[PDB]
Amino acid sequence: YYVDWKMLRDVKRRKMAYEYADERLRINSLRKNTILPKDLQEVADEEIASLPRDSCPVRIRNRCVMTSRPRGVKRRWRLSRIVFRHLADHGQLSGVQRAMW
Amino acid sequence: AGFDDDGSEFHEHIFLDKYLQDFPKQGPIRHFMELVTCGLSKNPYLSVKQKVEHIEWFRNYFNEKRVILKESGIQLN
Amino acid sequence: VDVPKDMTKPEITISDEPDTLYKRLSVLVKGHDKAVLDSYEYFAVLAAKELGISIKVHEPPRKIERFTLLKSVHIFKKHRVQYEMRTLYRCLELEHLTGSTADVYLEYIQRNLPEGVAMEVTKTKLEQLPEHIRKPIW
Amino acid sequence: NHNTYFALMGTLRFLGLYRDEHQDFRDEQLRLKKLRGKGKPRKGEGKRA
Amino acid sequence: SFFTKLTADELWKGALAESGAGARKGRGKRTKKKRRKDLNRGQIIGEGRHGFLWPGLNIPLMRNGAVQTIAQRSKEDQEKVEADMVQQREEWDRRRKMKVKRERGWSGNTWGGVSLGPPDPGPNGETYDDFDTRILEVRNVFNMTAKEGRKRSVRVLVAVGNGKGAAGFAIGKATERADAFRKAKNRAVHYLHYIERYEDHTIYHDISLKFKRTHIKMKKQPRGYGLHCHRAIMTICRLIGIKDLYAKVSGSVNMLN
Amino acid sequence: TVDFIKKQIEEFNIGKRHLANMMGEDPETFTQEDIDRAIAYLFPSGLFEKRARPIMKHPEEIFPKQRAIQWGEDGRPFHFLFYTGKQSYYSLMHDTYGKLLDVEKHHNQLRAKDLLAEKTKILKDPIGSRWLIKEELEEMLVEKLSDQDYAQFIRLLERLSALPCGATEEDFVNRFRRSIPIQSKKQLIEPLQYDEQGMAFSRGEGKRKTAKAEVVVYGQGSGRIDVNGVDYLLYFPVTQDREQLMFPLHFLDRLGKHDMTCAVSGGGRSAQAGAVRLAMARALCSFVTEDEVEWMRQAGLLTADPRVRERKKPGQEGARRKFTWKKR
Amino acid sequence: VFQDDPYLIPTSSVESHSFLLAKKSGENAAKFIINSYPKYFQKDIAEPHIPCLMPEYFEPQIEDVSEAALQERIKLXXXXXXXXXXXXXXXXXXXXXXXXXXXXXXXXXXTWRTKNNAERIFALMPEKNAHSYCTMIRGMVKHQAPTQALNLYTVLLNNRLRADVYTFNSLIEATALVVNEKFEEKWNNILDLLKQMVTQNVKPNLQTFNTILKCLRRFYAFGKLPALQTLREMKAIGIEPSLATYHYVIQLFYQHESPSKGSSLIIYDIMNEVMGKRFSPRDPDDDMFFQSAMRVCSSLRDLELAYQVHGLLNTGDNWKLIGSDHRRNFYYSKFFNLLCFMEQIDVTLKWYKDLIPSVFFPHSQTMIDLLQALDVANRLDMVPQIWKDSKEYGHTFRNELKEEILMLMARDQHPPELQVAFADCAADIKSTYESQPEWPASSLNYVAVLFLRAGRTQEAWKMLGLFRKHNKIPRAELLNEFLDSAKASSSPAQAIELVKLASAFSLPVCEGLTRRVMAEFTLTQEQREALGELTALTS
Amino acid sequence: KNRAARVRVSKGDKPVTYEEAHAPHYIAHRKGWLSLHTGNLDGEDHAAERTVEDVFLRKFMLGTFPGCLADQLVLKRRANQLEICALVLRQLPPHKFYFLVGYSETLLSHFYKCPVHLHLQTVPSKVVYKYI
Amino acid sequence: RRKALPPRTEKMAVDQDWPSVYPVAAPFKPSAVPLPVRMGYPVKRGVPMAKEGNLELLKIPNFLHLTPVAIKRHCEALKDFCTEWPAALDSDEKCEKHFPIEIDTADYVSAGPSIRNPKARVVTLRVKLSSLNLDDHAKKKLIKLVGDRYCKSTDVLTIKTDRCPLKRQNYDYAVYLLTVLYHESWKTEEWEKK
RNA sequence: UAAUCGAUAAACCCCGAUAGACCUUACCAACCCUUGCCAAUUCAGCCUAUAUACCGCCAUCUUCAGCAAACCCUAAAAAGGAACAAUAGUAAGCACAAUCAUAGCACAUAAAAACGUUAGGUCAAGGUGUAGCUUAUGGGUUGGAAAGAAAUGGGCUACA
RNA sequence: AUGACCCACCAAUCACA
Ligand SMILES: [Mg+2]
Ligand SMILES: [Mg+2]
Ligand SMILES: [Mg+2]
Ligand SMILES: [Mg+2]
Ligand SMILES: [Mg+2]
Ligand SMILES: [Mg+2]
Ligand SMILES: [Mg+2]
Ligand SMILES: [Mg+2]
Ligand SMILES: [Mg+2]
Ligand SMILES: [Mg+2]
Ligand SMILES: [Mg+2]
Ligand SMILES: [Mg+2]
Ligand SMILES: [Mg+2]
Ligand SMILES: [Mg+2]
Ligand SMILES: [Mg+2]
Ligand SMILES: [Mg+2]
Ligand SMILES: [Mg+2]
Ligand SMILES: [Mg+2]
Ligand SMILES: [Mg+2]
Ligand SMILES: [Mg+2]
Ligand SMILES: [Mg+2]
Ligand SMILES: [Mg+2]
Ligand SMILES: [Mg+2]
Ligand SMILES: [Mg+2]
Ligand SMILES: [Mg+2]
Ligand SMILES: [Mg+2]
Repeated sequence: YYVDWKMLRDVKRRKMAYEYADERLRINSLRKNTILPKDLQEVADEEIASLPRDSCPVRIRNRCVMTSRPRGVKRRWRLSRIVFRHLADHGQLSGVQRAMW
Repeated sequence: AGFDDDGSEFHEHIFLDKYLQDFPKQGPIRHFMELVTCGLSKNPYLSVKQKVEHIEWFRNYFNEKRVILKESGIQLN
Repeated sequence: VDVPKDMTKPEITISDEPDTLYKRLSVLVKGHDKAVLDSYEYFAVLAAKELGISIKVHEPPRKIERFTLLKSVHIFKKHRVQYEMRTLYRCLELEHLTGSTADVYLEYIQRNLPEGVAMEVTKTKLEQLPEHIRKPIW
Repeated sequence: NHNTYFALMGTLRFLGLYRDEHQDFRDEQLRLKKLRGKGKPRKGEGKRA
Repeated sequence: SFFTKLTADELWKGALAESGAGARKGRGKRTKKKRRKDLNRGQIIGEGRHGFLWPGLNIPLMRNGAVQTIAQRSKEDQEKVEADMVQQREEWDRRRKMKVKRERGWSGNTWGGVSLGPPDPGPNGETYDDFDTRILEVRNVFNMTAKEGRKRSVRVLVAVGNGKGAAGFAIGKATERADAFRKAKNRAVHYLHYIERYEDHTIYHDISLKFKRTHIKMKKQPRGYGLHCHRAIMTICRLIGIKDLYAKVSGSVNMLN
Repeated sequence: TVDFIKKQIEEFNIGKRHLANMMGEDPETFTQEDIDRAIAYLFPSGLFEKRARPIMKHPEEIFPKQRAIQWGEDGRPFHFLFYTGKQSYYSLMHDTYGKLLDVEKHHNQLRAKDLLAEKTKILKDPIGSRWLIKEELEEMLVEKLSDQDYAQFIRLLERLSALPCGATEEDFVNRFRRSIPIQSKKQLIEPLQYDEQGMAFSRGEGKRKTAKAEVVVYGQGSGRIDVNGVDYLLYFPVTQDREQLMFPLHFLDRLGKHDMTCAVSGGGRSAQAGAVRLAMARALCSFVTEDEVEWMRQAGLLTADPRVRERKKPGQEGARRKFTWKKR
Repeated sequence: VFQDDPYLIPTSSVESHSFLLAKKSGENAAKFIINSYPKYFQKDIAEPHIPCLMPEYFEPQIEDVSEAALQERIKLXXXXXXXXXXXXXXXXXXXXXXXXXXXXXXXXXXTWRTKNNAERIFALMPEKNAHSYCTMIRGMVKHQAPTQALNLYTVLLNNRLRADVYTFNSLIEATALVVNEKFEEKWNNILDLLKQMVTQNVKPNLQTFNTILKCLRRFYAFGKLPALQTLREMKAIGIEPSLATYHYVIQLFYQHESPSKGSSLIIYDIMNEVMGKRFSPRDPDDDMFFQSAMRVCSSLRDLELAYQVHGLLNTGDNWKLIGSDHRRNFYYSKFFNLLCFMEQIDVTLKWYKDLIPSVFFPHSQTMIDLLQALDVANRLDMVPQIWKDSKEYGHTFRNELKEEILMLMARDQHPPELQVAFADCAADIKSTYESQPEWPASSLNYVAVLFLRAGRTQEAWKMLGLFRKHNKIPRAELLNEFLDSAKASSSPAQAIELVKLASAFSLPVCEGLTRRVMAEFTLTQEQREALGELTALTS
Repeated sequence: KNRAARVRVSKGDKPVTYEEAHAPHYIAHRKGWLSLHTGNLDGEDHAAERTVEDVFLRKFMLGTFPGCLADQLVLKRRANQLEICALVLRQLPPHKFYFLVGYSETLLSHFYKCPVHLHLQTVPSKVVYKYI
Repeated sequence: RRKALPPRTEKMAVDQDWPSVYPVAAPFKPSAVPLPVRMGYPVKRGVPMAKEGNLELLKIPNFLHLTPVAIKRHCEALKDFCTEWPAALDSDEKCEKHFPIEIDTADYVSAGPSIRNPKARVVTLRVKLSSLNLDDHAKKKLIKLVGDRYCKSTDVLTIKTDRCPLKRQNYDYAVYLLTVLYHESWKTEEWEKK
């Protein structure tokens, strides 16, 4: 079990987005190019908008990995701010400490 | 350690000219494909095999549509 | 009293090849707490003096990374908690080394790396000239 | 992978190696709840009956 | 969902809600009670309901001088083991729901008249097992505090005696009832009187005293006429060793006076 | 707790032997100084608090002093002041007062014999003598004290010293002396320097507010100043900064007589002027008389300026400035 | 290998065993879990990719196809036969390799099923001998029927396929091991197959001459002379003799070493040439070499050659030179048995602290040796130490080797310094057996005598009291000894008690006992209590 | 009032470990880090991985040795191997302790695909720094 | 059945060689270390906590395997592997006169399951132009050809090679690049006269 | 508006959010799916109700100096317990203080700040007591969430 | 200048045979 249904959704999304990365890239090559004619690019356009909607990366969310919180995340530990503090304050995060200066 | 990358040497990485042999030589397809090529030339994360598979997907996709290319205002092989 | 007899069996071979020369070899140790880096420095220097490796040691400026989070679960934005991570450095600069000596000294040193520290090894090696450049012209 | 962690530690609980006090708490609470008479309705039964 | 879980201590601390603001101002009633039961109480290392038997844990390491292999119990064997564990739980619930009897002092809910048992040994090793102590009056008493508002102390009034003519009383006060009990015992032993007994049953002669607003009047009886007195006076007399007496208290019946 | 101390000393000695063995040193010449380096190297704890780091020390220094047993096995207390609850302190008071009376008697006999032969030893001020602190006294009696207690005692010692001082009396009051360490604020003059046939150049280094400045001054030159390889009128366009550079020279009337080169980095323009100012000042102290050095210090020329930017604080705006506070 | 904390450190040999065995049972439990549910352990992290931490696959990779499932389920024994049966049910032809593998599986896993499987091996496929005979000559050594194997040696020699080395090994062993009343008829057949191997181009291995020696062991104790010849024979062809060879050599040489001590000198010199060399223990049987190489020095009591066996052990790989823990503790039992009596206390006390707690823990045999080592050299200083050590390791043996330990307390004479050692050592002892343990009167001779050389009468009295409280008595020389210890300090009342309890229990010196209390009461002038004693005994 | 990772003052009877008696602001000042690894240093990678690994180890160990864990775990990571170090109450017979040592080390080695060492230090009762 | 065995510190000889005890990196068992060491913060009357059961000492990386005796021994064992440094090379001048070409290569060690570091690929090639056989024309043409990779004050040419998966591949590509730069600096062409 | 929720004197109002075009997302409307994430489970699942059942994190009095066990005293005690030329108070503990940090002092700043007060804030960080839903208050897909009569807070840019 | 009502202290454990 992932902690939340939402997290589940996200796992799927990352899987699909991993699978179609090659197709998406190859097509958006054509799409993003001035050199090729527009007639290729409109077909290529429908091509990439044909692809399953959950395969596109912008639909991914970086979520807290233990607690599933959608924001207030620190990218480095993939941790919610709350869970991060909870680990660091027991000193289970090496080299992390309160800051005085 | 542990990873030799198929015993490949830097010329099977940098110079991709060999796989552009079959492609229209003076067209805009040379422009596009020389860009794709140049891109793959700078790409560390991919194997030789994979780069070649990209190249071939393009071969196959352009050779898939002859029609749109001819109609486009440039006769393309 | 009780001494095992004939306890040593090292295996070493000499290949005919021209072992690689290292003009300079830099070893950068990052760690969290200073004291461990000092002990490590002592150990490293001692280990090099015994192999006649002729090294210098200097200390690169410390980096402190700070960042902030909210102090409360829900809503008081006015209150925060700030965390640090301090990275401290030592630099072991060795000069005029050989290939084998480098591999030994580095093996020994790296094995004994304490757990809270990291290490970066910059080897500048000496090569004379490539073949096709020597004195042909096309 | 949360499936692997949850599954593996569940099994290791049933093989009596791992001991989960959280799951135990959940259990005992639930037992005492079915005893008091409020349980989880078998599927399909609750609404119409 | 494995990461999502917690320690038992955390979960119980959570569920019991002893630390809330309800408990402090007495914002909830005392007839509502729930308790914490250890969930590791009857469990053994290695035990699971899958039924395995591990060489180091469930079963002895060596059987008949050899190494036992990893093995699993039969279906019905596990049935019996779970039956045992269930009956153990039921036994602990049978033990828990039985409330120990409290010897009633004067009334069922009064602490008055109740025995605390011997006071505690003094620092010198000096020991009184000959002394008994009875509670006379326990009272919840309040004081208005700057921060907490009402503040509830118990104060108990207690008497000790050996039955041989030495008795004394003292009062003690604390936040916890247990604490005040201790305090008043140990303090009582310090103020002892000697009560002269005629022929070791009655007092010597009739007594009438007005102490503050209380009038006690006692009369000296013959041998057979036992202890006809206010209930507090009977308690104290039994502690002194005065076996035959008559006393009428008038005016304020306030216990300390 | 006596058996404890004995054991702890046994094992500290056994241990010190062991340690001296692994560190590969002579067990006899091993000092505390050496023990420390040995642990610091063996158990390297970075922790900022020095009291929390690993320590192997002689148990007498580690454990606190103990009040000895106060009575025999029969129950009789050894010292006649025991029941006061402070024996140590009231004994001190007793013997002190006793010595005071003694002094009074002896000096009165010497008043009747027409002799004042004593002197006032009460001025030790050049030695920088002071009384013990309360903390010290409290350590000397192995007993807690009160402020009024300490006060009483000190006042009594004062009464003592204010009379003719006997030998045993002087010695007595001098246990309660300490000497405050060196008080002189005189600077440390940079030795003047002669380089490559060139005569009389001095160096100085200023630091102000993110700006560092190294200034070399030549006594043998005419007046000019080269900062980072350019003229000081070019590098410091603002009048105010040129005046800052002028301050120390104009103060010593050296204004035409010296020739300076500077390296200044970081900070803004005004901070750099300040930096060079301080450095120049510190460099010109080699060329001048010891008295004018004191003058420059008293003009505030030689002190670094501690004022530095404060850190912004979370939930405020400016390190002081607060977000607007709404009453209702 | 063990955890380093004092609580988990093994105290005895039994604890060492149960601990290490436990750890392995745990390791096993883990591996079971892994291989039961492999999908949990699939996800990989490690970059160099250790293949060793991957879960294992014991299932057949194909089901209905014969040629896969056969070899698959064979590599995995019964599923192999289910597989070969499902291949023989589809009329799929089983080739020369198939049931050569199923045969090697019938030899490695597995008397009627051996005959049946052999019948299917020969009847269905006409297997080349070099495989079928291999398996069946190996397995019918295990199922104990060597005759059909000589028949298969005839069938194999007929087909021009030569018998490989392991054949002549197994059949030299089969013709050797089968002896009915006649050894020469066997040994001759052996030398004939040994010549027939040299003729067939098969070179006899070191393990063939080794097998031959092993065979010559079990029959004649004087069959060491042909074997010795073999020992020279291999040395001619360049193959360095294995530790197994030398072992068997030391076995028959030992059997003939007990009555005759010359063969001993030959083992000792063979060993003397063997020990200037660094070993490569690469052959199968080698453990009993270093077992019996040292074993001889214990019976013959020769320490120099034991120093040599040890110098041999520590040389090539010490660790690899002893197979089992029992056969390991034999080594130290015997070796330290030699070290204790044969050498100066300076050497024994030294190797003591090195071998005993560290390597392998004291048995009863090594227990008694330390006791006899300190009686001869007159060492009373090391008794508390060896006792405290023997307590930790030696709990079970205690009662039996107890009576011997204390016996070395009588033999000595006790100065004023040693009193407290005796007091503590004996007090802990008797406080242990009075709290539970039949207790010898010897122990009281000791507490009472050591307390007379101590100067302490009052405790020896309470101890004599505690034995007469045990419902039996010491002999009368001890009771006369404390009669004397209570007589010298003038304690006649305790003497009255002692001789009352003596006369109650019938003690043999009773004439002399009564005479001793009369003498002590004439010396302290207690005479009326002596007459009252005679009046209390007459009644 | 800050509450984070604090053990509040009770009536004065409460036993408190050296660890529990020090609020987060004392980390790196008085008490040290319960884990050590390279990941949180300036130029380094995969901090997140090691954090999750850590969390799972504390949970796992706490469940594998029920009731016998004295103080929180110590996790040292060195050149691809993790040495776990624990303070353990003496509860179990050394049979159960060695069984669990071996079981664990193997299990976790196969889980995290790296060599895992386990070091048990045994203690009579929870070491007590304060109150009590 | 409760077993308490005294620590190894009892049986420890005073002069026993220490590296025997801690050959490898070790957690610091308090039982196996003779020295009394108190660490931890004290309490108002009290002292620093004892070495037994002390969690704080357990956190410390301990240099106990590395005590200087153990290092002396270790290094003396390693003297056999190391090979000597050539005499005449003692000064940098001769280094350059003999070896013109410096190849810088990075290697990173971080703790965890994977060895793989992205940064390891990069190979840097530094070469003085004064050590090259170039013509005047060829030198100017090379300078213009490479541009920014050439430092005009120190005359050290820099080639940073990244693009390929392996450091050996990148080394080959940097060398190749250098070769080609030199070969194509000497070729004069038509437009060079323009 | 078909169309979330939470904060909402000091102690809300660029606040949960160091972040909403789809996703996020909890909402609305259509549609779909009913052992329906897992090794097993008459069970999964619930951002349903209760922050007045709670743990976790905090706000606030607060840079306020007190809280509190164990005792002792009082012609009785609800409670009070100082006087230094001293008259009944000793007290461990926690706070304050000291130390640590801001790479030398010092100062400053940071950090710290007990017991309690406001049933203060948060069942929507996560977890949970009690009570509720179970072919639905659960799980998915597709598309929609508008807007300015008015009032107002905080900012930005200005009025030179 | 004003500010529904209502708010508080009356129950006892754990562990072993
Ligand atoms: Mg949830
Ligand atoms: Mg996004
Ligand atoms: Mg009733
Ligand atoms: Mg501002
Ligand atoms: Mg809500
Ligand atoms: Mg609301
Ligand atoms: Mg409010
Ligand atoms: Mg939306
Ligand atoms: Mg949607
Ligand atoms: Mg919902
Ligand atoms: Mg609330
Ligand atoms: Mg105070
Ligand atoms: Mg009054
Ligand atoms: Mg009071
Ligand atoms: Mg106090
Ligand atoms: Mg400071
Ligand atoms: Mg300050
Ligand atoms: Mg603050
Ligand atoms: Mg402070
Ligand atoms: Mg509210
Ligand atoms: Mg609300
Ligand atoms: Mg919820
Ligand atoms: Mg507005
Ligand atoms: Mg704001
Ligand atoms: Mg009105
Ligand atoms: Mg009102």
